[PDB]
Amino acid sequence: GTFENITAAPADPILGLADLFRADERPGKINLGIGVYFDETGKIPVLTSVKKAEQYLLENETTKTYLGIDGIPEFGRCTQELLFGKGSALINDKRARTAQTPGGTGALRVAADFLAKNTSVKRVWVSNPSWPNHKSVFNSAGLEVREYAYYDAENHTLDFDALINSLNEAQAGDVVLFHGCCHNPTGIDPTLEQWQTLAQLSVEKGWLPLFDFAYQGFARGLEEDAEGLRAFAAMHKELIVASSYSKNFGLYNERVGACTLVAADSETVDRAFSQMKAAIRANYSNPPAHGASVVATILSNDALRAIWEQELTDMRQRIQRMRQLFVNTLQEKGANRDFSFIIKQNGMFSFSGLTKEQVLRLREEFGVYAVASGRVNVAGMTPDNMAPLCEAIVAVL
Amino acid sequence: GTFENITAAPADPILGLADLFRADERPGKINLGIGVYFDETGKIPVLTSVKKAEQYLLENETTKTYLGIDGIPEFGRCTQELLFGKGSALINDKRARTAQTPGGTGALRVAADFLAKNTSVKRVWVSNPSWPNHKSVFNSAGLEVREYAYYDAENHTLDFDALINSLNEAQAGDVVLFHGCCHNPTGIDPTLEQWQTLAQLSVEKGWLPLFDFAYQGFARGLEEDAEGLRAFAAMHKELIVASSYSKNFGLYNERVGACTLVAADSETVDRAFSQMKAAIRANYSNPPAHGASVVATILSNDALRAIWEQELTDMRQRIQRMRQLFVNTLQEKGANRDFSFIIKQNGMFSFSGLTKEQVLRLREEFGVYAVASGRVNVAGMTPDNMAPLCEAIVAVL
Ligand SMILES: *Cc1c(COP(=O)(O)O)cnc(C)c1O
Ligand SMILES: *Cc1c(COP(=O)(O)O)cnc(C)c1O
Repeated sequence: GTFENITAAPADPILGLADLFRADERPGKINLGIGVYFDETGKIPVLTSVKKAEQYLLENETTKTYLGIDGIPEFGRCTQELLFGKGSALINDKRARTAQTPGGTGALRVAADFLAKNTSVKRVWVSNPSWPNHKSVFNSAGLEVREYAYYDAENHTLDFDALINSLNEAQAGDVVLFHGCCHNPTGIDPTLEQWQTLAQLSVEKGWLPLFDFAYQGFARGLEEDAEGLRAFAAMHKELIVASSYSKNFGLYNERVGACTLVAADSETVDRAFSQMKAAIRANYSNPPAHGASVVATILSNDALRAIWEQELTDMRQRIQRMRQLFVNTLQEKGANRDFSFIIKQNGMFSFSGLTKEQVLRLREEFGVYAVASGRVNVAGMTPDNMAPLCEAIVAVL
Repeated sequence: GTFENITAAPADPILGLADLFRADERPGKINLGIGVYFDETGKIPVLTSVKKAEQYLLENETTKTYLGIDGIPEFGRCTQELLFGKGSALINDKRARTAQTPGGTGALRVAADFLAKNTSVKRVWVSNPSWPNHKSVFNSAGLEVREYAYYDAENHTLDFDALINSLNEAQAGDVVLFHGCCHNPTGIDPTLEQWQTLAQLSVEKGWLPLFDFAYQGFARGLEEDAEGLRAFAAMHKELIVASSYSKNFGLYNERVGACTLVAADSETVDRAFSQMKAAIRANYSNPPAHGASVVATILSNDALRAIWEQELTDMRQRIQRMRQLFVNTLQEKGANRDFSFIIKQNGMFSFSGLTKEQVLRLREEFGVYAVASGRVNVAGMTPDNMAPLCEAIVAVL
C-alpha cells in the first residue's frame, strides 16, 4: 500500500487557525488571524469597483477560451506600471516581462521553480521573522532557506545593524527576499534611506533581489509604497517581483497575482521568460481569468480606477484608526505596558509581544484568535469588538 | 549575471500553435490545433448554464475571502458523485478526498508533488502517444516517466497486445496513467472488457493507477464514460483521479479541476490528504473560486444541471456529425486514402496519420493549423470550412 505509511502533516499556522475559528461555537469569538480586511461591521466585503467590473464581464464576455501561458497582456502592462511607475526606463527598455499567476503565492512558487530548474541558485535569504509560508514555498522547489536578522523585539524596531551584519554571509548568486512594504508579520519597513543603502549593498555583493509585494497601497500610498522597489530597480541588472492583488483589491479567493522578471536587456529577459513559461505550463498550464480580468478592467478605466483608489484609501485609513483606538483602549482597560509601538507599524499586522502561552489562553478562554507568534490582524478590529478584545488581552498580561 | 547561462525553451507544441495562428495574416486560415470546442459558426461560446450561474453568483456573493486549501466542499462532493456514481461504496465508506485545483493540469501537478515528497513512487508510465504535457508535469516533480505502447498506427486501433507486453516491467508501486475516455490524441479508448482486463492486471501487479479525466461526457455520456474508472475503483485499495471541467463546461480559462485521492479506509485517506493540502499551500495556496463556484451551482441545481447536460449532448453530437462529414468530404474531394477509421474515434481529436512534413505544408501553404503529431481537432471543423480544409489535405497526400 503506497499511502499506508504517510505521516500526517501539521496544520498551517495561519489557515489552520481559520479552521479552528469556524468550528468554535461561542458567539463572542473574534478573528485576528488570517490577513483579510474586515470593514467596520465585521464583514469581509466585495469592493464596489469589483462588483461593477464583474457586472461588465458578465454582460460582455463571449468566450472562456484559454488565456496564454502568461495571462492577459493588459494585466501585465498595468502591473509593470504600478510597480515601476509610468515612463520607467525598465519598461521603455523592454527589460521586464510579467506572467499573471494564481495569487502572490503562485508567483513565488513560479519564481522558485524557474530559479531551481534553470540557474545555479541554491539559497534564498528570508527575514527573521517572515510569512511562515515563505520557507515552505522555497523548500518545495528544492531551495535552501537562510534567515537574516530584522526585528529588535526589545525596542520593537528594525535592527538595521544586525540586518547588514547577518546578510554579509550571503554570497554572489544568492537570492535575498525583501517585503516591498507592510512587512508580514512585524509591520516595520525600512526607510527610503535604508532601502537605498540595501540596494547599493545588493549591487556590490551580487545578490539577486526578490520582492514579495502583497500590500502595495496599505502603508502610505500606491506610489510611495513602491519607493523601495524602485530604488532597487534603478541599480540592478536583474530582479524578480512576486506581487499580489488579493488584499488591495479584496480578491483573495480569485487568485490574482503576477511574477515579474527583469534582466539586463530585452534579449536576455525574453530568453529567461521562455523558461518561466515552461515552468508555468508544467504547473497549472495557464492562469485563471476572472480575477485578473476584474483588475485589468478597473485599472484601464479611469472612472473605475478612481473608485478603487478611494476604496483602498478608506481601507488603509480604517486600519490606522484601529491602531490608535487599540492603543488608547488598552490603557483604559488597565494595561500598564506601553503599546505605543503599535502606532509606528504599517499595514494589517503588528507583533503584539504576547507569548505563545498568552495567545493560547486568549483563544481557549476568551475566543480571541491570533497567530501563535503573537501576530494580530488590526484590520480584524472594529469599534464593536475593541472593548472585549482589550479586556481579554489585559486579563492575560 | 544570474540569467546569462539560461537556455531558451522551445514553444509549447500545442499552446504555441495559437501564437502562430494569431500572427498569420492570410485570409481563410483554419485552426484545428488546441483542444477547445467550436460551435457551427467557428466561435468558442460560453454555455447558457454557465451564464445563468454567473448571474446568480454576481447577485448573491457577499465576500471573496479565501477558500480553504481544498476548495469548495460541495464541489468536491459533486465531483465524487460524477466520477464514482451516486451511492458508490467508495463514498459511503469515506475512502475518497477531493481537492479543488486550478484545472486538470493543476490536479496532475498536485498529485505529482504529493507523490514525490510523501511516497516511494519514482516512476510514472504514460501511453505513447499521450498529451505532451504529461511528461513535463511529472518531470517537474523529479519523477521518471516511461512510455507504454498504445496505438496501432496500421489498423488505427488499440494495440492491446503491445500495451500488455510493454507494461510487463512496470513494478509494484509504480504509477500507471490512464486516460478515462477520449484518449488524447488518438481518440481510441479501451472497451469495457479491456478496462476490466487492465483492472485485474493492475491489482495483480500492484500498480498505483492515476486517471486523467479531461473529457467526461464527450465519448458516449457522463455515466458511460466513467465505466472504466469504476471497474478500477471496484477492485483497488488506492487510486488517484485528476479531472478537468475545462472542456465539458467550456470553462477553460477559469481553471476548474479536481484531484481525488482514494485509500483503503477513511483514516488512511485523511492522513494522506493532509500532505496533499500541504503541497497545495506551498504551490498556489488555495484555488480560484469563480469557475468552481459555477460548476458547483450547476451540479447542485436540478434545472441548471438539466440545461448543462443537454448542452453537453449538443456538443458531443456536433463533433460526431463533423467526423462523418469530414470522411465524406475527403472522398468527394478525391482522397484515395481510406479515412473511415475517423468515425470509430471518440472525442475532439483524431490522429490523422499525416506526417510532420505534411502538417508543415498544410500550415505554410494552406493556412491550416494542426499539431505536428498529426492530431486534428474535429471540433474546429464547420460546414463552412470543411470543403477548403479537405481540399488542402488532399493536396498534401
Ligand atoms: C498574502 C501574502 C502572500 C500571498 O498572497 P496570495 O495572493 O494570497 O497568494 C504572500 N506574501 C505575503 C507577505 C503575504 O502577506
Ligand atoms: C485538457 C487536458 C488536460 C488539462 O486540462 P486543463 O483543465 O486545461 O488544465 C489534461 N489532460 C488531458 C488529456 C487533456 O485533454
